[PDB]
Amino acid sequence: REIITLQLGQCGNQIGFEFWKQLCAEHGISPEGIVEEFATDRKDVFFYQADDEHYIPRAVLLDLEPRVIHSILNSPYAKLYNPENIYLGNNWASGFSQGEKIHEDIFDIIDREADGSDSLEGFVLCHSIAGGTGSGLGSYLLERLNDRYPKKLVQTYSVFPNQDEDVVVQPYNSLLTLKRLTQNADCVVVLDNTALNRIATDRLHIQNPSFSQINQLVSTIMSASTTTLRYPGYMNNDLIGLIASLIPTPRLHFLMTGYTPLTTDKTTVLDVMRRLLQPKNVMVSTNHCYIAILNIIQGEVDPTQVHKSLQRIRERKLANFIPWGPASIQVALSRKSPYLPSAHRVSGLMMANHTSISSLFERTCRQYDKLRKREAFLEQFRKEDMFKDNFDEMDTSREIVQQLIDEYHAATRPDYISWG
Amino acid sequence: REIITLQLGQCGNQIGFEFWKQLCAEHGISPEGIVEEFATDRKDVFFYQADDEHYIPRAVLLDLEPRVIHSILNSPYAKLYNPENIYLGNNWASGFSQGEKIHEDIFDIIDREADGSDSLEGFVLCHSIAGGTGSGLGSYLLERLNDRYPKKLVQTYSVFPNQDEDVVVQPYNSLLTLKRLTQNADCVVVLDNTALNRIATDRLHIQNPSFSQINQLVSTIMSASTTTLRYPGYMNNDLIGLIASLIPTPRLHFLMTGYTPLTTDKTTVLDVMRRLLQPKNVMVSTNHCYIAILNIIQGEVDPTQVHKSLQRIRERKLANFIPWGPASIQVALSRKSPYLPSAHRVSGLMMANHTSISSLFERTCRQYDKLRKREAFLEQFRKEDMFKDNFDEMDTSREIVQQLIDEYHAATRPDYISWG
Amino acid sequence: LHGLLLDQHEEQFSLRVEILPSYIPVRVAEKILFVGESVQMSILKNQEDTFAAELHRLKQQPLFSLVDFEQVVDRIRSTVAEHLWKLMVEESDLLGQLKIIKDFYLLGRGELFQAFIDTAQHMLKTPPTAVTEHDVNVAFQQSAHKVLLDDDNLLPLLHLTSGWAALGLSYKVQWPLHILFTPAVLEKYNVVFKYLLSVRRVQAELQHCWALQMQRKHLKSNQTDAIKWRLRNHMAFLVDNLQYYLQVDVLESQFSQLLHQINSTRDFESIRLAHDHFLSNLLAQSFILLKPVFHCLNEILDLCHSFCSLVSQNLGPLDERGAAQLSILVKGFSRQSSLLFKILS
Amino acid sequence: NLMQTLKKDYRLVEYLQAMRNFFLMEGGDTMYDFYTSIFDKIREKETWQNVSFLNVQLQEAVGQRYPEDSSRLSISFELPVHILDGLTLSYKVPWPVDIVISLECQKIYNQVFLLLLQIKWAKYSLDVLLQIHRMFLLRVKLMHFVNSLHNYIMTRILHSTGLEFQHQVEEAKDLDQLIKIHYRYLSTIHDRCLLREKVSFVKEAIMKVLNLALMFADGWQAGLGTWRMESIEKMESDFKNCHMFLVTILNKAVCRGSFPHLESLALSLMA
Ligand SMILES: Nc1nc2c(ncn2[C@@H]2O[C@H](COP(=O)(O)OP(=O)(O)O)[C@@H](O)[C@H]2O)c(=O)[nH]1
Ligand SMILES: Nc1nc2c(ncn2[C@@H]2O[C@H](COP(=O)(O)OP(=O)(O)O)[C@@H](O)[C@H]2O)c(=O)[nH]1
Repeated sequence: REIITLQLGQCGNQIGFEFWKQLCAEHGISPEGIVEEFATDRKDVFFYQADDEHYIPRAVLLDLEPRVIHSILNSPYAKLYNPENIYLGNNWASGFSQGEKIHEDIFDIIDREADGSDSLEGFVLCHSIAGGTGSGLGSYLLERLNDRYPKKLVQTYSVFPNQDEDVVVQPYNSLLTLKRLTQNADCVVVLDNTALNRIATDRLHIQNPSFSQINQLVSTIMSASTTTLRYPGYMNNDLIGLIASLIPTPRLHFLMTGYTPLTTDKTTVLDVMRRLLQPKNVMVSTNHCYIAILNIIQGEVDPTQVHKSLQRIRERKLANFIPWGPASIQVALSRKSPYLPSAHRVSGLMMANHTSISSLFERTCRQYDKLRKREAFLEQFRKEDMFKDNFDEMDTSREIVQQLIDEYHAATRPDYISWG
Repeated sequence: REIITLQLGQCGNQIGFEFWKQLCAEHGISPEGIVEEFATDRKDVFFYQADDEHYIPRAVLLDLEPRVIHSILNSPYAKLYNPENIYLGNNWASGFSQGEKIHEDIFDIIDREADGSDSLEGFVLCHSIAGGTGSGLGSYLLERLNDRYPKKLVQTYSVFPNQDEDVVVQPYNSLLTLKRLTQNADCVVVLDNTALNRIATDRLHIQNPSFSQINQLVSTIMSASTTTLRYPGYMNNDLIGLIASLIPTPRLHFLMTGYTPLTTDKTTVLDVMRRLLQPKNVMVSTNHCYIAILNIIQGEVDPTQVHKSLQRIRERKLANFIPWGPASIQVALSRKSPYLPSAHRVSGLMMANHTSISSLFERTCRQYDKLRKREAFLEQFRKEDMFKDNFDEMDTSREIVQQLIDEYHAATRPDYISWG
Repeated sequence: LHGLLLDQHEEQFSLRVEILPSYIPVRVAEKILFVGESVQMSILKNQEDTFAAELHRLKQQPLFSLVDFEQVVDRIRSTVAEHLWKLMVEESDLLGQLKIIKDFYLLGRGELFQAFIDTAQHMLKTPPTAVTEHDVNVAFQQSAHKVLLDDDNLLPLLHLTSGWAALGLSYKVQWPLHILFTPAVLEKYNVVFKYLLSVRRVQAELQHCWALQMQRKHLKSNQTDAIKWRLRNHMAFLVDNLQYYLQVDVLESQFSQLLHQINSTRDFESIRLAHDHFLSNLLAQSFILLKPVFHCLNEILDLCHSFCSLVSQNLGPLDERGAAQLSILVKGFSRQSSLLFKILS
Repeated sequence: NLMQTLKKDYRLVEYLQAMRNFFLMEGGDTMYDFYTSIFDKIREKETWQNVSFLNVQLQEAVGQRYPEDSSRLSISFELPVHILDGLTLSYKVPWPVDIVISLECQKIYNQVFLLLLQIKWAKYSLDVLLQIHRMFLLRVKLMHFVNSLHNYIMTRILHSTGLEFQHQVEEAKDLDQLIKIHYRYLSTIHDRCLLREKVSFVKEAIMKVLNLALMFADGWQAGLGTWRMESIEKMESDFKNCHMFLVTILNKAVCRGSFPHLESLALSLMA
């Protein structure tokens, strides 16, 4: 059914601004939200249908200590997103406390939209981990949503931050976010600043303006992850139908990304699949193995070869997995949109549950464990100490994330049939 | 059945001047009132028809301390309105007292027209609330008319004034007008200066000359509210038949307005009905709900789709109402006139009884309650004190309007069965 | 040439094999009928006499040669058949209406046949067609209204002959403008619609039955092993998720081939072979052609339905003698899944 | 050549539209003037059947350049409510056009005219006006219902069908077809309005629930409080139960009968 995106924090607000803009041009929408003369899609799930064809995204924009929310307002697309729902520290504790006083007005803004929709399916957060204001406020709002909508689900386009390690409290902030994210988020899609920065260095010479260019990379993945839902067809029509295959255990819900034409600016299906399993096409930075893999292709794809193609990759075995699950790589197919360029006539993406992402979680847990002993940055800011005098949520978070680190490696073992 | 518009006060005289001019061009009439050269429309209702070339309309013009009644006289349309019936402070009390000395000659001018016409359905007041001279004189004339014509009914095109809050006594003047209007007016159609000013800012860049441009907006609504009566049709050719559904209870006789192509300068009825139910198209500024809704459409409208169209607005539920009444949205249809432009070939208006208008009444009651305690502007002008030494009509008005504020919220409740 | 019926008395209408002369082969006789039926529904009139001169020429010759007779019948076959294709592909929009048969009939649409089952679930009881019959069509048309998909749509009608057991669909064609779609052919499309509906309905229950991530395990440890359904949800899902990915290639492969072949050839009679092969392959390849395999798959489907039932009522995690039901189900799925190794054989 | 001379010379299109607009099928503003006069209770004879008075009222409301061939004279027929039938109106049409407007068919048009004047009477009966305010609540539960009927009969059935007919007769080119199409259009107007087939099953239900609105305003006159009516609970129960009977009756149509004409108005919004 219709999905409401809670884009929050300066970094999160930057990737929601672009994601909606990306679906503006891709769909038949202008910068004023009006349909255009030039422009068969299920526009409804991602866009509210107004009366005079003003298809307004159901975006919830939360601004805290706003600077980049003012720049979003001075844009040609300011009219495109007008649910008229925008409401006024670098510490996780500093963000969580600020969110608690304004929780009811931000929560009424959630209600208004929920009333507008016929059936609400999911809350998709453009979350920033260790995002200063973005983290802490995002964890708190993550906890409120599940209690109010126990039946409903929450996804997170977490931009997990890896910049080669400025935030001196970055590990502490991230540590707290995951504990909330592991028990209070049904799904999470992981992205990495360094992994994309390495891709940016690979495809282009761009190094210093890494954040502006990488926004486009995060966007192409984000638009792409939903293309099966937005367009018509009997292909995984709903979100939940798709979510089940990618996440096979309540605890392991983190998803890796990849894009066969990183240089998207003919190709047979057999080729676009093999290219993806290679690790340059991946955008994330003891035996290790995938838990279940899925792929979606949008272009001029022949249908008869896919079975021949499904069998060819299996014989190559470019993707090595031995999970407690009996899961298989799955082939899915969609239509590339008209109007926008058809370059790389065939172009694909993959979303997969991989135990390698455990390593990225352990690296921040490693920085934190080292930092915890030193107590170099306890902040001891009165907000930090008064909010957390015991400082035991960090230890509660440390055991919960360690259980997660343990569970992952248990998945690699032959007996995840038994307790993680 | 002919109607006579008792247009009074400078503001009221400005919107009657334009409303008659609007029906001059719309109907087959020229500026002298002589027939248009090009000329199905029945002009008898709004225009005295004689073998005399001038078809003078039944317009009553009252001037107090005149300035703009003089500008109305120096116009090309001075000949068009010649019943030869125009007769010579900013306080509600100041206006009421001036009206009382001249009541009999102004009342004989009412009689002349009543004797002249075959039958008079009602008297239409282009009333101005807190209109300086317009209010007070208008309340007094409202009280005399019902006693003399107990069988006859009075409507009020009240331009309720909201300019973001110059008149320092504006709340006091308005407070008194409503008490008279609640017990001595059969119907009232509410309009708002700010709501229209906001529309003017929306459709156009006009901000500083708000009064001159907004006159056209009030006019389009006014001509439109009567078009079912003006132009012959299978149904709703009598005003009392048209407003019967909207007023479900005598006390709640205030009507909200809206127009689908505010920018009227093809469209199916499924869409036009739907756009009318969005709040930008509305021109007025605890659960809340409409009491009964009605709509009239004038253009190239197909008649088979209306039932499917009726049923689609039923599915969209764009209009949320739960009144003690069992009232339903009602579809009505009329002919757009020839000669004048047919732009927005299909174009509509809606008149509805909504409990939200209670809020606008409470805001002036709020300004007044705050002002009453301070007694900052008791005027204490000898006219004000000598006319009202007790100052208890304001308190009588305060309880009567509070009963109205209470009754409205009572309509929202499940037991308007109990007294509201 | 003229289409006249009963050019003579006995000894639309069709072949009378007993009175065909032996030397005129049964295949040359069939060609005559097609030329004949099409005339009633051309450029044949423009060159009618030229073809009557040749048929006149064959009359003058002294002896009968089949080699000569066919060549005329065949020439006349060439133009009369080319005419039906000449129009149906361009003026009857033959290719464009096919998108309409697949979109609303082979479950090729996502919104119309998914949201319809959500807003019509109540028809699960046996109906006499007294009230539910009107309500399901009412539901279908309402379903489409949620997001546009609102143009014409008068023709599609659902019918009830176990609330979801019978929902056979019927489209109304323009008969002078469509002889390709027949009473017999749309019946076979109907059999597939009912079977392809069964898989779609079961896969909805399982994805919904995935309310463990959504509620029971979300924020609550509850009991693990002591109070779990063994998460057989994952194994039932594969035998039901895999059929959906299979059904995506048997249907989508064929529709690429039927809509590319139709484009190349130029006689309507031939195109009819393409379509009668496009539906003929969809049946056996999808396994709907009745077989032991489809029967095993339907049993798998009924067991799946019952497993949805157990978890549905339990609510807060508990075993109300749930194990006894789970035990029949866990045993049953294993026995039946082994029958799916018949495919491996 | 006939059809085309029977339009320019012995006008058929003007006469056919004359039979509809400002006549039995459509009131216009002309019939609003005529109907309000006969309804008035002041100076009113028990059935107000004075033919010279009724004819005089019609000429005042001719409201056109051509004001001839309309009588309103046929003798009134000699009733749970006043339920006064009669007032029959007959239009005198000449010979070169009589061929398609039959003295037999005039009866079918006359039948629909009566129903249009009772519904207008019932709605006009609840519109003249304006425990003591509990009655004002019942004013809305009744007006909505009768007004919803008048919407369906006047606009859904007789206006929309009257547009397919005005357009279709332009295309036809015959003396017998122009008759067959006109007979089809009257056999449909008289049937979609509930005046044929089952009568005790469907028609009597609307008739009595009309009869209650008529008694309700007939037992009320404007301007006092002491009506001393204890029957407001009996009338509240009557309308509610008789209403439940009406919408179950329209709901009986789902199994058999004219579903399109009914399942359109069966959605009366109930409550
Ligand atoms: N992918 C991406 N990440 C960003 C961008 N800008 C900031 N970030 C991330 O946001 C995090 C810090 O959030 P910050 O911008 O300090 O939030 P603030 O407290 O509102 O300024 C860092 O971990 C960055 O990696 C961007 O343009 N793209
Ligand atoms: N809609 C509208 N309102 C006006 C216009 N001019 C004045 N008013 C209103 O008239 C009210 C004051 O009446 P006023 O002009 O003082 O009457 P006076 O005492 O005769 O001058 C204010 O509430 C204004 O909102 C106009 O052109 N259009």
